[PDB]
Amino acid sequence: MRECISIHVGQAGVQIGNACWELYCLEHGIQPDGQMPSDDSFNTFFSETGAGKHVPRAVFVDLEPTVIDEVRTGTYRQLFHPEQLITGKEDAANNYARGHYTIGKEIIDLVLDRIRKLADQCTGLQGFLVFHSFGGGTGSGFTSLLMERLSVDYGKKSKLEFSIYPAPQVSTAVVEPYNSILTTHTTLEHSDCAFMVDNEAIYDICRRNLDIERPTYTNLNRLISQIVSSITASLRFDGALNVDLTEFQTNLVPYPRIHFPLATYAPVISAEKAYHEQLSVAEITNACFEPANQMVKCDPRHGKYMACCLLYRGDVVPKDVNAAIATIKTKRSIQFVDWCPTGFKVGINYQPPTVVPGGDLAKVQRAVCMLSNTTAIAEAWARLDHKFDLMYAKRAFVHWYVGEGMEEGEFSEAREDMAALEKDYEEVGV
Amino acid sequence: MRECISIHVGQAGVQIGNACWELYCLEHGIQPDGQMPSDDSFNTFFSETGAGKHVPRAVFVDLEPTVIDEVRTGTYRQLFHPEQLITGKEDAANNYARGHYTIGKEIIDLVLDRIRKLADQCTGLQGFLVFHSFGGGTGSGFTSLLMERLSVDYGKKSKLEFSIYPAPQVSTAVVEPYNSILTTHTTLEHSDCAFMVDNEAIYDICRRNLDIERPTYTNLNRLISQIVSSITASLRFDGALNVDLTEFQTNLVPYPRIHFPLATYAPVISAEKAYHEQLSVAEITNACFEPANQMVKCDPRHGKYMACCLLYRGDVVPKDVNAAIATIKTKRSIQFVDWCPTGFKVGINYQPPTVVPGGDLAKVQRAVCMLSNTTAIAEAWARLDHKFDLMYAKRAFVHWYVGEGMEEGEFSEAREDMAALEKDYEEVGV
Amino acid sequence: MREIVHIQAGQCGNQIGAKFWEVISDEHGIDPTGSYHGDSDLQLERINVYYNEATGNKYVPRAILVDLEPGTMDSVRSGPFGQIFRPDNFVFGQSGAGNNWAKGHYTEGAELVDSVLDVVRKESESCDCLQGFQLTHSLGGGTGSGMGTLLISKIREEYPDRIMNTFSVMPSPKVSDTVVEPYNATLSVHQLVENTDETYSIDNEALYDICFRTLKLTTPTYGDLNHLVSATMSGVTTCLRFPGQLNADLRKLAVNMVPFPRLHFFMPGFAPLTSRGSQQYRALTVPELTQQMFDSKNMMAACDPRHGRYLTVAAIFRGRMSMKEVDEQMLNVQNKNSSYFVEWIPNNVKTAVCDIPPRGLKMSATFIGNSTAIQELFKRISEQFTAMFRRKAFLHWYTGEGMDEMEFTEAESNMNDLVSEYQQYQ
Amino acid sequence: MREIVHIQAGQCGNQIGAKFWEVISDEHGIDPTGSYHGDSDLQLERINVYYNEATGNKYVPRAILVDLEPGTMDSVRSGPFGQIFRPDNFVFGQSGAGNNWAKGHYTEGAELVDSVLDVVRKESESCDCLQGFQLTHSLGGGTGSGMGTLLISKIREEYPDRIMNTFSVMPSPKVSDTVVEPYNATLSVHQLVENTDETYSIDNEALYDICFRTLKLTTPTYGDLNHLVSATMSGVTTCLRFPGQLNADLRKLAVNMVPFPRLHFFMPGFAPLTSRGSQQYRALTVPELTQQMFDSKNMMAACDPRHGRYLTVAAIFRGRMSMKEVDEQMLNVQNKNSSYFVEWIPNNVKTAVCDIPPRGLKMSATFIGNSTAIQELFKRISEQFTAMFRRKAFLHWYTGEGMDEMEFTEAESNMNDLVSEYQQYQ
Ligand SMILES: CC(=O)O[C@H]1C(=O)[C@@]2(C)[C@H]([C@H](OC(=O)c3ccccc3)[C@]3(O)C[C@H](OC(=O)[C@H](O)[C@@H](NC(=O)c4ccccc4)c4ccccc4)C(C)=C1C3(C)C)[C@]1(OC(C)=O)CO[C@@H]1C[C@@H]2O
Ligand SMILES: CC(=O)O[C@H]1C(=O)[C@@]2(C)[C@H]([C@H](OC(=O)c3ccccc3)[C@]3(O)C[C@H](OC(=O)[C@H](O)[C@@H](NC(=O)c4ccccc4)c4ccccc4)C(C)=C1C3(C)C)[C@]1(OC(C)=O)CO[C@@H]1C[C@@H]2O
Ligand SMILES: Nc1nc2c(ncn2[C@@H]2O[C@H](COP(=O)(O)OP(=O)(O)OP(=O)(O)O)[C@@H](O)[C@H]2O)c(=O)[nH]1
Ligand SMILES: Nc1nc2c(ncn2[C@@H]2O[C@H](COP(=O)(O)OP(=O)(O)OP(=O)(O)O)[C@@H](O)[C@H]2O)c(=O)[nH]1
Ligand SMILES: Nc1nc2c(ncn2[C@@H]2O[C@H](COP(=O)(O)OP(=O)(O)O)[C@@H](O)[C@H]2O)c(=O)[nH]1
Ligand SMILES: Nc1nc2c(ncn2[C@@H]2O[C@H](COP(=O)(O)OP(=O)(O)O)[C@@H](O)[C@H]2O)c(=O)[nH]1
Ligand SMILES: [Mg+2]
Ligand SMILES: [Mg+2]
Repeated sequence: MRECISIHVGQAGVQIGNACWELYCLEHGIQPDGQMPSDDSFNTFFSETGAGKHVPRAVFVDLEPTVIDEVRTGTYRQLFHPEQLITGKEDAANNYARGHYTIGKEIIDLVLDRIRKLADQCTGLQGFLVFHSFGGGTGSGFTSLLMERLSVDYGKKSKLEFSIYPAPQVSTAVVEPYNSILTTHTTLEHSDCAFMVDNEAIYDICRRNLDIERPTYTNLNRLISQIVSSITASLRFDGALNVDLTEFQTNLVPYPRIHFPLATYAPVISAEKAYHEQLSVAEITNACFEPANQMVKCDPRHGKYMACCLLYRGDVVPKDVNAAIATIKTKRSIQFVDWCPTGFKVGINYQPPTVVPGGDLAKVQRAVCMLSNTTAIAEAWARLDHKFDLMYAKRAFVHWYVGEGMEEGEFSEAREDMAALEKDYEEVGV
Repeated sequence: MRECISIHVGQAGVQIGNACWELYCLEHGIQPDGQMPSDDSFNTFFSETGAGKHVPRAVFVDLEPTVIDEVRTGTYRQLFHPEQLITGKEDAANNYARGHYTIGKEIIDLVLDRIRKLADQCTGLQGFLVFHSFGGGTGSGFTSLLMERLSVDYGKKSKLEFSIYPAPQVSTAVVEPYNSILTTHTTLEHSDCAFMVDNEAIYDICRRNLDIERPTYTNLNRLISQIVSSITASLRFDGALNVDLTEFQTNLVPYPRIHFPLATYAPVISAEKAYHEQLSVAEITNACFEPANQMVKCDPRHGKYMACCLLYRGDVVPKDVNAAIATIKTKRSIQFVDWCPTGFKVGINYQPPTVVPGGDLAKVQRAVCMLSNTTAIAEAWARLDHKFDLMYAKRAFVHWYVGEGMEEGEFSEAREDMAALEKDYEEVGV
Repeated sequence: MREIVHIQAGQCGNQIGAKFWEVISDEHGIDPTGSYHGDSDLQLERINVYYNEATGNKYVPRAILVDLEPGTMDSVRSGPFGQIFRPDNFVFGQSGAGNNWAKGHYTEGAELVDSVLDVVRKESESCDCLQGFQLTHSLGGGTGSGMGTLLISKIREEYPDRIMNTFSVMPSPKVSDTVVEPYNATLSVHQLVENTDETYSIDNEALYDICFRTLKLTTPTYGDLNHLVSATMSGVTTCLRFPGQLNADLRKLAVNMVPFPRLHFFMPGFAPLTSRGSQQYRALTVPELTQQMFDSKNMMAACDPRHGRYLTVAAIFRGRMSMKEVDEQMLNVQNKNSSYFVEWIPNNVKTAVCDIPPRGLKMSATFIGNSTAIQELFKRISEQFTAMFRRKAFLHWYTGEGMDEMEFTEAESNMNDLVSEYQQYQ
Repeated sequence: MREIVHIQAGQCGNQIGAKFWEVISDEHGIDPTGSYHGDSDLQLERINVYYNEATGNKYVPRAILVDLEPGTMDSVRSGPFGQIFRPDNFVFGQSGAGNNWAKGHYTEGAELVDSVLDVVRKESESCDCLQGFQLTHSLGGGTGSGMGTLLISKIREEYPDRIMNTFSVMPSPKVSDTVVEPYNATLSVHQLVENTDETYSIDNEALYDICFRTLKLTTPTYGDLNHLVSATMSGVTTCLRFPGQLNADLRKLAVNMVPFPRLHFFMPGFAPLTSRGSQQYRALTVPELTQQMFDSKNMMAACDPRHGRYLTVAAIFRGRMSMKEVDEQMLNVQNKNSSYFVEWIPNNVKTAVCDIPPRGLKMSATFIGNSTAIQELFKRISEQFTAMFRRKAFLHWYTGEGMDEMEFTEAESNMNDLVSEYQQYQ
């Protein structure tokens, strides 16, 4: 019942998985060895065997072994099914071309084989939670190949998309927009609701809120895990208003192509800071709409809200939710599209947030998960399109994509598709 | 009651016997000396004397002594009746010719003499379990001479055939197809149900499932022994649905000449792997039809199933068998011939599988023996016929067969017979 | 003897119906295990109205629990009185409706309607003389509004003559918790008007207004709103479970309360209502009950009656009281406030009195009203529908279920027709 | 006095008959060693019906255990009540039938029919007044279907006037465990229709459906299906072993239950049936027994009666009850469901009531039905036969036993003839 198969592609995907399962084993009380010391709250994410062992339903796919066989050496080496974590021989070279045609071709058939052997025990499979990065070669090419076959083998099943998106300023590779643009066909055609992750915005989040001067990506991971667990909170624990994963995405999506909502989490706050605040429902409600708390470097005040979903968890009373949202609709600075004078979807869960012992996040009795679609997010693509022009105008690095079996015009279809998406997110704002 | 005389011909036959009896003495609890420390469960395979000694009803026949007098030196030197294990003076030279006319002629009369002195104590003799290899000189020629006389002296008794069949790529001798083709008359005319064994497919099995990089043939043997014991499981132990050896072969055989079923065993799994799986009846049922688990390098998905026999053993409930076979008939990828919409024969036994202490196989509470006839297995002969042409087109090595008393045209009758068999297994698939 | 068969739809419906079961089990003195523990025999004669007699003198309520998710069934069975219910009436699917009316009415609930019908039919044949079906559900979301209307239509089809009364909690603008409520409400009232003989409209906002501005609760939870609903739930059927001087069962109300067949969405209310620290000071006399009863603050919907005219009002009083003051208040209310009651129909009040008051109460009053002002919620639902209808949002999640545009158009047209009839007589 | 001689054929037959022997030994209060241990004398007067009086006041059942393998004999003799049986009636071969009907009917069972006949004849001459033979066997495989029909034909030949009732577990498509069942079923029913006065059709799938969807057993084993069979096994012969107000022995059923001589394959059922945690809540009154009894879920074959018309139904009730409600339910069932019963024959029910209920039960009801819907299993068996008949598989294992093609053709023709007669009156 209510099972979800999590897919982890690329270095970013596999390591964000390492952090997510680190959070899940703690919140559901499983040791790193898979045992339960002493409700079926784990059936959503973990499978059970006769010996009392919790086996996650997850696949780690990387075209290179270093990160995954590092996982084979870490504390979670025995938690995972060893041959459901698949390693390739040749890295993706930050190239969508080989990852989509050349190197992922020989390995994808085993990946779908393991997906099938994960699906056949799920009696109530709810959806898919695939993790990757746009800029990475694996997270672009292999995901592009994989959602294609998943959409024809599991067409009815929902496919939530949690992807890591490049920053306006911070970047790790010059070819990142090339990988990002050929991913856009996958999210538009073979995804049901995509969640985009910006590293620089959350860098600002941890700089300002967590007061930590020197966090790593592991600190980024130990909050992406919270956002995904909060999205999955209603499926695993009891709540006064439990939101089904299908109910969720029906509430987000106004049109089949408009399914790209922003995400924010509250309260992101350090342990030294949690003490001096009462941390009411109202202020965590007010903090979410603050542009200084957005996960993507775009100003919501530059845009218009279409769908709003209040995913509260912990000791939160729905009356306080109504009182907060009355204030939210009271201010004019937050102007919603003329589509939704009802505005808000409310979801409340009884489980307080679970704290990572090595994390930088404080223990708070209340936590809220904010997921909202808005027209302001097109700016996060409005710099990437001008960016892609700035390389494609000479055919900057295409000889590699051409040399690995990509048609030259696939870039033309790519920027045509992103232009279509950018237009689609502008007409709905009128 | 329910006795079976096991025949072991050639090096492969005698050594697979050494492994089988190694398994049988452990599962029935007999020491290598033949004694019982402390039900008539052993009467199917072992004879009893007054002093409390278990004497196997088996013959080791090899035209050369090295392997058998090695058995005379091993831990089982005292288990066997010394002059029921027969040794020749001249090896078979991988040649069917001498083994069928020249060197086996002087020794076969003693072999049938010992077979008679093994038959005369069997009050309820059920059938024969003869082991050999197609490619070997002894396993071809001497078996060809022996089934001929057994079919006229024990015509009513069933003769199960467990033979080791060459691989599409892996081979140990150049003359192997020559020996294999002159064996085909024996299986068609003087055998009731033949079980073919491919070394390369099971090499892949032990490479993928057992995780062992460096097994020997002894690892091959310590699973052929399991397959034969599982086939004989119902005759020796109690079960809710015990399948008689005649009942078995009546369920396999649609026509007198179509009696060549494939075999697979589940769960083939290493000790480190047995822990993390619950290992339900369904998954061992699903694993058997997977082409990556077939004992012969042929794709069942390339062919059509005629008869299906579910030989479960251990802690298996028949309801779970019905639930599994409902799923099996649910998928379309497994298409059975229009002969058998009933599809499946079910056999359940209460004895869990017995583990070899030095083996590479894990201890599992449940085990299933899969035996099925299909039209896809003709491909395993569809490369051997083109193979035999590739030698016979010059008369490649016939001067030896001619020089040892074989008619030149016996090759012509041989490939005519294999062509007849190949046709026979194609018309039934319509 | 006038058996009444209860059906729960949606999480809202089954939890408020479960708390209603708790309340009337206390009124009838029924142990949580189902055994009888009441004090007087008066709790015992009309047990057959709500409960089935079984072995061991234990009593099982005649309730059918319907949902599309097992989680709500898990909560209700693990609730205070989960064990008293029938294991067979827990009829439920696995995949939820996702607040989709089309899912519940065509795909998700259509497969379970067969499994609910075979239970409701056996419950009805278990009855000696069936009177009707009291169904609890929510107009919000796609479970209660979706499958509830379908099975209501089915039971109306096969039971054409029995009383059909439904208590419906319905969406609201300021305390809306789901985006897609107006679609659900418009597609639900379409069937509610055509099939139901009786519908009680309940709005959450006025329940909140009651619990703050009258009950003075600092933290009234959702169960307190369930309690406010269950008070009138028990009140409306008091007369056919207990003796009283003026007996008025459901059809007694019906013949007096709905002038034209389609004007059957009504206004519930209950008295007395006090805070914890103010009940000590209040004089609970019947005239004061009346002055509290027709207050716009005592009602359970945002539709203020001063914006319309009452067609018919039902005041089912309860307790050991005489009745001349009952008549004098029921005439004074409609005389001094004759501008709020249709003068063209003179005596707008139906009076019923019961002899046994609620446990812990010396007296009680239950309010049922037909006001033309109830169109406030209907026209507002239609306006919000238009704000999400006129140019096509969210329709792919309905049309993907086989739903079609023209049926949405007819549903909106029927909302407009209803608000037209209710403004006609104002 | 109306002695009844039991014969077991096949492993299915002898194990279910052994568990039947266990059940009715508990009902008659017989110790596992064979001594009497019952409480009332009512268990004692009709001991002669099933058991033989012997020295020491111990009682040996009149059962003949027939098989072609010694393993089943070994299991039954080592079973809970193995010691009570006659060592002489363990008549058995050594080589099994291999699920071959021809083997059992021509070669393997023909040599043992002489050794079974000399035992059944001595058992019959040991009787004071023989009434019939109750034979348990399986239509699946070649032992129960194979030799069972042969010896049934022999006993019918030499006992032409005695009642012949057989309880036959018969093959099914989805819970089939053997490939060659349809041949066996077609070659068995050929003799069953011509010789047997009575045949009870039992299908394993509906036994599974009972144990999951009514009994709520998570792991109901094969012995639980044996128990479900043995319940009706004991019920059908209750009237001639115990007093009751309406006595109806086997021939009482026969004269009422089979309108034309060949329409004698019937529908067994038993009530009450509850899960462990639901018997505590159920009211075991006779009307509820009836509403459970004609349910399509209570039956023991996949043939849904709503796909046909009942010719005759037998309801042998048991326990200290009056009977006006018995008549009223037996008329209400055939009146409100008159579309499911042949209107052309008005009173389709035979009513029998016994005074002593089963041990631990205050009352019980046993269902026997003649529905035209029972052709569902017959035509499906014929269709599966055709899928393995029309172009020659598996026939070498029959024709090697002296079996011939034209007899298979006549067997299929007779299945078609039967399904024709049972569709004729639908
Ligand atoms: C000490 C004392 O006098 O306190 C009273 C009481 O009269 C007050 C405080 C009660 C009290 O009710 C509440 O506090 C309340 C809270 C949320 C929502 C609704 C009620 C009381 O709990 C409620 C309870 O009422 C009943 O028992 C009725 O029979 C009622 N049943 C229940 O309320 C009930 C409670 C728990 C479990 C099951 C039933 C009822 C009303 C209509 C129809 C059928 C039954 C009574 C007399 C009291 C307390 C205990 C404080 C009130 O309740 C009712 C329904 O009469 C709230 O306003 C009224 C009147 C009073 O102020
Ligand atoms: C405590 C209590 O009330 O439990 C009862 C009981 O009534 C229940 C649980 C019993 C119980 O039966 C089962 O659990 C069962 C399991 C698999 C297959 C069949 C039955 C009971 O075992 C069965 C047993 O019934 C009898 O003893 C009858 O005489 C029956 N004989 C046997 O079942 C039997 C059991 C063991 C050994 C020998 C006989 C019988 C029925 C028809 C004709 C002749 C005899 C009774 C009353 C009970 C228990 C003990 C729980 C039920 O059994 C019968 C046959 O009435 C199952 O549904 C019915 C009714 C009830 O739910
Ligand atoms: N937020 C966040 N982003 C990450 C993390 N790890 C990698 N990324 C993103 O991944 C992008 C580059 O992709 P890669 O590092 O090459 O990883 P990959 O997806 O496996 O791609 P390949 O190495 O080519 O196979 C960077 O721009 C980062 O934004 C992480 O831990 N947190
Ligand atoms: N699977 C398996 N095959 C074996 C084994 N031993 C021998 N064979 C097969 O035997 C074939 C060759 O036959 P030989 O090794 O010559 O044995 P032989 O049957 O005694 O023949 P001769 O030596 O000529 O008398 C090889 O191709 C192998 O496939 C074994 O232990 N396991
Ligand atoms: N008065 C009241 N309202 C509730 C309660 N629980 C939920 N609600 C509201 O009523 C609406 C009904 O929608 P819902 O029942 O969830 O839709 P469904 O799941 O399709 O049946 C929701 O939007 C809630 O905000 C309750 O206990 N009492
Ligand atoms: N209801 C029921 N069915 C059984 C039982 N045991 C076996 N069966 C099924 O009934 C069929 C009867 O065939 P079988 O008796 O084995 O053939 P036989 O050996 O020739 O008598 C088998 O295919 C089994 O699947 C049992 O205890 N109860
Ligand atoms: Mg990488
Ligand atoms: Mg050799």
